[PDB]
Amino acid sequence: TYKYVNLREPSMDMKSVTDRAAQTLLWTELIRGLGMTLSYLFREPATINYPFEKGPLSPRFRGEHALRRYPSGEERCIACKLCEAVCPAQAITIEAEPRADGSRRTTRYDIDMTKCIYCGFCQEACPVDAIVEGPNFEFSTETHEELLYNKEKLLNNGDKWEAEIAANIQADYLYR
Amino acid sequence: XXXXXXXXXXXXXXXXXXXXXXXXXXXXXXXXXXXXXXXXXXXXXXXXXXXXXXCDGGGGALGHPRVYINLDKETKTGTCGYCGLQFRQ
Amino acid sequence: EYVVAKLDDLINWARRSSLWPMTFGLACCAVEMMHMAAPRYDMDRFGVVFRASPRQSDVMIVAGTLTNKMAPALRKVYDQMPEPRYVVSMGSCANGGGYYHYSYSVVRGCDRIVPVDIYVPGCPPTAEALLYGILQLQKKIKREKRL
Amino acid sequence: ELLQVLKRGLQQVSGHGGLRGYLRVLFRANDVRVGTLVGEDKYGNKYYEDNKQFFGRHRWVIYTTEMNGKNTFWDVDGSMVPPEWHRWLHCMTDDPPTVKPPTARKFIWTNHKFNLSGTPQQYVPYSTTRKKIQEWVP
Amino acid sequence: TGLVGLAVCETPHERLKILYTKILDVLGHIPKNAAYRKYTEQITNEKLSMVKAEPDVKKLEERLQGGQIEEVILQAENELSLARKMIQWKPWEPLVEEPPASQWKW
Amino acid sequence: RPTVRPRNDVAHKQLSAFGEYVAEILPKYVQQVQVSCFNELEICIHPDGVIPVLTFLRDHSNAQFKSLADLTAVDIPTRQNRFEIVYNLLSLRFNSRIRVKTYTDELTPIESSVPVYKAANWYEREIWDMFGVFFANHPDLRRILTDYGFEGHPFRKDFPLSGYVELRYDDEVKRVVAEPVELAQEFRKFDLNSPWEAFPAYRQPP
Amino acid sequence: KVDDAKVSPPKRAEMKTSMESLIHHFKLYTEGYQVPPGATYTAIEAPKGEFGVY
Amino acid sequence: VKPIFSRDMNEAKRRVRELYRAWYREVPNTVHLFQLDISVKQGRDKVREMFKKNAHITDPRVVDLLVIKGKMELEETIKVWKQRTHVMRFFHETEAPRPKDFLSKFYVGHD
Ligand SMILES: NC(=O)c1ccc[n+]([C@@H]2O[C@H](COP(=O)([O-])OP(=O)(O)OC[C@H]3O[C@@H](n4cnc5c(N)ncnc54)[C@H](OP(=O)(O)O)[C@@H]3O)[C@@H](O)[C@H]2O)c1
Ligand code: SF4
Ligand code: SF4
Ligand code: SF4
Ligand SMILES: [Zn+2]
Repeated sequence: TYKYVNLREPSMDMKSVTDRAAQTLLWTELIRGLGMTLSYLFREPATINYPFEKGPLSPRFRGEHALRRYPSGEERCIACKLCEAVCPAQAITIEAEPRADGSRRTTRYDIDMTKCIYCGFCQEACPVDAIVEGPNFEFSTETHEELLYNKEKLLNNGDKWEAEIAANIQADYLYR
Repeated sequence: XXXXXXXXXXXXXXXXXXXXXXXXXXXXXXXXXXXXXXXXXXXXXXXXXXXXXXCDGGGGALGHPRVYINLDKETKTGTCGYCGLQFRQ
Repeated sequence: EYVVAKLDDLINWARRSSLWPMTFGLACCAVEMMHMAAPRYDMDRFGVVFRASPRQSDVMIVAGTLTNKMAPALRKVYDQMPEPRYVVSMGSCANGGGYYHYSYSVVRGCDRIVPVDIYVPGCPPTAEALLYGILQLQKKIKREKRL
Repeated sequence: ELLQVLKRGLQQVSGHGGLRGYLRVLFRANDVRVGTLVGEDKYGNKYYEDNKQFFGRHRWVIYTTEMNGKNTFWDVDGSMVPPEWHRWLHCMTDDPPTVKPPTARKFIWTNHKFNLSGTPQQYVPYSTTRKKIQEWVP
Repeated sequence: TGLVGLAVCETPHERLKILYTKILDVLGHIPKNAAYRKYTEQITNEKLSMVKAEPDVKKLEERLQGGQIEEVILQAENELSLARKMIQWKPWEPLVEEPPASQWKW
Repeated sequence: RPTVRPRNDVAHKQLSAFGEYVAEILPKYVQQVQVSCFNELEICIHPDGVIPVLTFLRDHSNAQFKSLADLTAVDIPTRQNRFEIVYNLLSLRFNSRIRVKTYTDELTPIESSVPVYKAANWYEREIWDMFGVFFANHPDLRRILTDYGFEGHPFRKDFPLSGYVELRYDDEVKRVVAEPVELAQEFRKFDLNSPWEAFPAYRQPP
Repeated sequence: KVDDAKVSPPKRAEMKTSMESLIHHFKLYTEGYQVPPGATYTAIEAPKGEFGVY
Repeated sequence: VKPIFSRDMNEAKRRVRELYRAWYREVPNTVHLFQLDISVKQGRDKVREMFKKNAHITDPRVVDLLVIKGKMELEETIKVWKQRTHVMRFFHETEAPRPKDFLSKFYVGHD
């Protein structure tokens, strides 16, 4: 398409030479460059202090994993190994056994945070919508053991975020 | 229900004479609230009019694929694959 | 008796005030670590100073992926650090190999090279979540040297 | 023009508290600002909004004094504030106690919990399988 | 006027004519039965006729180049090196090398 | 078709002319097999002469390629001859992409592309690193992506993904970072391969 | 997405009701794509240079 | 012939001899310039045990590739390259190390 970066001799004779020499003799353009930051100082900065103010987000955002449940009790996860095979990090492990009598829903359910690159693939591959990614930021531990999620339990403890998840999924069915 | 000290959740054993469990001593171990699936049986069974009924959690919004359940035998009510909800007649 | 307990908190307040981290550009995480400088989410002169330097810095952030080539390289940096040193493993690669892991070259855990005090789980570790890592570090410093 | 800038600062200090109230928003809080407040949350959380200021900003909000058992006012992280993070805090437009109500299911926890941290009563890993059984008896 | 590349745009005509006449003789030293000589010669003769007909016109440079004479001169400069390497290492004239093992499908 | 087809074949017959033109020279030394599919051309080359093929396409009156830019290699243990070094070439004046392949097992040395192409030497180091193919008359053959204390070649399908030397402890020795420890976490081997043939015409008779 | 459900997974409202959609959802996940065999080279302009995927 | 490699049968043996001298002169030099580590005498014993595992010689093709590799992993010291007593260390420091016996290995129970 061509645009050209080269100026091809801005100075020609007398008048065009002197002003190109004036900027190199003293400064001028450095004083003009000084004025750029000068007005930039006066205008209000966009700063957010975290313990009081919070930054912008979205209805669909992936953070720490938490598995959802039905409104009338019952664990929504059905045990498929579907999310296990899609997982590109292989962070999720699943071994399933029959629950007492009749029902067949999970036994071993570990999601590694040492692994997991956060895709929302396990959210997408799930037909029952068990793992739904909630707006999470707060996670800090002393050990790997405290960081990697155990057999559901702490994932089921996502009830504190499941109220937000139920609100966020209402913006998810028939996507946006 | 709890055995000795640690409480069992979703069918889990604590320790055989305290050998495996040692990490959960200073820090308190996690436990899921009402993980015995008591809320599954707590829900009342709905009466059916047709021979086969379709199940749904709450339309397309809540994650539930549609499964038809047959009702032919009088003894033992039929339940869907996803829910613990039972149907009669 | 009362002066002994209160003076210990004053030394801990000095690290609660300011923490100088190491600028390791060894990751995609490092671009999110550059978002700590980006005005919208700032710990800059709230505690964090981007001057870094291998010797003067108190904190070192291990940003993301580490290979077996960088395993002896990052270890000698840790030895140059002063005695009050805190290591943040920001990113899933730093926690135990987010991706790769089972790969030949990538070192698993980072704790096999350098011990970690604060873990940040996020791949693209959002600057909102990154703000916790420094705030938790300041909160974790409670009591040092009783006798 | 010059007189209106100085008068605006005086109205902010007089509005929120006074002599002791303004010091709480200066020493404990990073930035002092006055506006409309909802004032309906679990524990001692206020959560204010409606202020213009800048794009992607929803007022001071303010951290709670003694949320569950921390008993701290000088230092507090984002462990506080009940289910409202996806509401008026960042994502949604409608306020949690004003327009959009939280759904009840009797499965969610009634009392909000703080971060696990290095303190006791924290996160832990656990075994799941009953393993291969082996027994010998006389 | 100067070209964008490092090669200096020098006003030189018939420079293209010398190099294109030189390469024709090199091709007629060792290969004769080979198709390499039989196909390359008719392209070069077609290009030489355009230079003789058009006197220093930009349209002559636009034919099969369109990046001035400086780019066309580079095409002639490496042509003598390519012809000498083809004459030294026998490949076009002789074909007797062994065939590959029977596998191709993935 | 509206959404099912990507592009209709129109330049396929035009690109097939190249499949004849280079083959009209007809060397057993060079040509062998010419494959053309999906607006692209593929040529495989006899091991004895690779440099004379690369001097061709460079300059040339009919087609001007010049850039012998990107350089790959294929590891496959099905054939009697193992490795397949694949050259990806691009033209700026002509605007076309042609491929140069090697068929030899190349555990025994192969001729280098350094005198023809300047950036080729950096890619040649990678092939010696990952695959273990030595280039004859090469200037500066140095390890890049491999470790300084690494055994074997990291890509070959003969050995596992984890390797032999991978885990690096610190523990007991004050300064020396460990190497001999070999254990890693279990990579779950997926056996997911669908029954029934995927596509017709691709089926080969036994 | 591509309307042909041998490449891209179908809609969430679609898969819950109709049959073929969920079976294709079950097989586009876990199992891959079932790709046609062949070697292909593509390069799309990166602001740094190229991504020559082979 | 095919394929060339570098040397033909007998010539390949003398290339190892030239490689042996270059590496024998570097092990006293890589104590003062590098680190003390273990010993100068023990470092020379590490050389002899390395060539014993490589000692087979059936074809010059295998021998020639070992020379190129030998002028790389043992070259990681001559032109001064960073290792910091972690790379180029061949001997196990933390090895158990296991033994091959039907009484020693079977007591620990492996495979
Ligand atoms: N080379 C030698 O000196 C030598 C020669 C022959 C035998 N040994 C044997 O080898 C051992 C060497 O150990 P070491 O001297 O290296 O150990 P050390 O450096 O003294 O470390 C012991 C640690 O344990 C803690 N500790 C011990 N007793 C405590 C108490 N009553 N209350 C609170 N904290 C206590 C101390 O913490 P605080 O500092 O926080 O209290 C200290 O950090 C000795 O036990 C000795 O019998 C040594
Ligand atoms: S999370 Fe979803 S896809 Fe994974 S096992 Fe549970 S129900 Fe199946
Ligand atoms: S977000 Fe991705 S990496 Fe993490 S568990 Fe889900 S599929 Fe696996
Ligand atoms: S955790 Fe994610 S963002 Fe960080 S280095 Fe690893 S892949 Fe990159
Ligand atoms: Zn149901």
